Amino acid sequence: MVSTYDEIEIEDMTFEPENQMFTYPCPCGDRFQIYLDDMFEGEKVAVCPSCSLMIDVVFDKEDLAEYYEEAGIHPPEPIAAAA
Ligand SMILES: [Zn+2]
Repeated sequence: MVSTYDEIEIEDMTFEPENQMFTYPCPCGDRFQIYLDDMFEGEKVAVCPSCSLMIDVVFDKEDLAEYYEEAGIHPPEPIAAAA
């Protein structure tokens, strides 16, 4: 929270149904990518891999868990089914 230009929202971001990640065409002219696993560890201040602009994207932490069921990706650790 030292250097920031703008703030983006998860709701106003695209979804990448391939490896559980989000995308957002950075104003610089590139595509700002962000993985759900990375952001899970408190990652809001991401650095663009083109212009290196500091942005603070906010997340609700809702779709982060729901998307896991929507996407057909193979997450780490075994899955035990018990009820
Ligand atoms: Zn950029």
